[PDB]
Amino acid sequence: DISKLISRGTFDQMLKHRNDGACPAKGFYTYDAFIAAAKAFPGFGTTGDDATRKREIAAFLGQTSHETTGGWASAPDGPYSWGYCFLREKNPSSSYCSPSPTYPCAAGKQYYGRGPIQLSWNYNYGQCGKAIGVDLLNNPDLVATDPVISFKTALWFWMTPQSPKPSCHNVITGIWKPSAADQSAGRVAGYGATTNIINGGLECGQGWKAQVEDRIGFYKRYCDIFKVGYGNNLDCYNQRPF
Amino acid sequence: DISKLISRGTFDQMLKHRNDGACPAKGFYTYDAFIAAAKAFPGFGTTGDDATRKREIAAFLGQTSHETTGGWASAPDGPYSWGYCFLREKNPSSSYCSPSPTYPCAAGKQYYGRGPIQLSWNYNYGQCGKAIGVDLLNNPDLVATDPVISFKTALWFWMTPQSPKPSCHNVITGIWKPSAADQSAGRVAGYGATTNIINGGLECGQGWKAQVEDRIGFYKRYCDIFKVGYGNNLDCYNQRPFG
Ligand SMILES: [Cl-]
Ligand SMILES: [Cl-]
Repeated sequence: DISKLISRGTFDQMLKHRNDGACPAKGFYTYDAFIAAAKAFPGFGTTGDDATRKREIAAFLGQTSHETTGGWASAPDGPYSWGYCFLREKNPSSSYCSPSPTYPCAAGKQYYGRGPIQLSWNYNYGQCGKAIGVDLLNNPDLVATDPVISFKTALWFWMTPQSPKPSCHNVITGIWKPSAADQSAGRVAGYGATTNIINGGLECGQGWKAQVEDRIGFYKRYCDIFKVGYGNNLDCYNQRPF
Repeated sequence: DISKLISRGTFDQMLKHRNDGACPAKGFYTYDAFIAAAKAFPGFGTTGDDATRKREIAAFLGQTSHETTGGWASAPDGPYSWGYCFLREKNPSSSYCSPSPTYPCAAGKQYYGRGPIQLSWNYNYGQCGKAIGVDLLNNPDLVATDPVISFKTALWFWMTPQSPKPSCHNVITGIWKPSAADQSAGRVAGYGATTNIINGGLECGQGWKAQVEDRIGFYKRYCDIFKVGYGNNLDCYNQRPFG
């Protein structure tokens, strides 16, 4: 299991500011919870050669670090050391409720971003909770109050295809092979295509974005600590959204 | 005008951490821009008795401080000293485009929160822009690149009724008189009803909410610095949201 690819020491070096006084997530996102959650997701950081497995862990930690970042350009240790600072979306302007018989909503509950992937929407709390055997639809704040559940929501997101979108897993491990349509659309395997799965609509195929550069900075720093190459196609500026 | 009521020194004391290294808005929000923007909205901080004018300025700065706060519980000088830390919505989940004949969404543009009230949605950039003579529908990021336009969007929001919502201005000055329906819904004049106008659907009538307590914490600190009372009905925990 991934414990022997990423030690407690490596995890704490990567996420070295998450326990800062100014981080609302201080003490929450533990190495023990990450390792436990990973055991619940067969193939996570155990798919492919050693370099691919480390790139998967760096890609997952890089994208989730961006979603939760407390960084700023002049921050101590630089902006790519401030991952996992936040638990909950800042200043949500919606309840993130899209009602259906398929995807119900709970009275008074708000499905704003929580945990490492900033899991949002009644439908994702619903599907994820079903997959991990916890009722997140009626207890969505468990994603911000239970660290193993928190990580499982992010790993669930990472590991779960949402057609037409492949899983971030299948992309970063090279299991995903682009279709004729993807090729024509400039959608190519690598870290960029994980940005496309995560927030392509707002971030991809529209040229340079500060948010995409932030995603890449975390990924490169974590790859550097693992002593692995980044692979190719790190940005999605020239990829059509899935 | 309001520069007599709120000095540069008072403004900077209220917003004493906005220029700290960790605040993305550092250097952007100026006293001069606030005072300039306030001149485009007559009545703002010049409606009612002296204490009511100070409460209006404290309420406006308190609500906008919440929308842009960098505060945390252990923050230097307390969490209610960290207003105006942010300029743009963090990690927006949406482009905030509702296709409209009146307010067509502009190519590659995003209507995420900007400036002191975190103005959002093509239709609000459109209506606000029309009112202050700026094409914010096609140039939304002006709300984050010009400090006077930035303050004007927030003061536009503060001063503009959106029936059934009264203006925050009319609520805090006591011009707004609750209807029979408002009274049985617990909607009464004071700071709480400004929270209800601003985000009542998500924040009000649901018992305690951290975001409401934060809005009140800023308002009270600003009233303390002005040496004025808070008035009544500071929370909306037991107010039904306005339509
Ligand atoms: Cl396509
Ligand atoms: Cl009602």
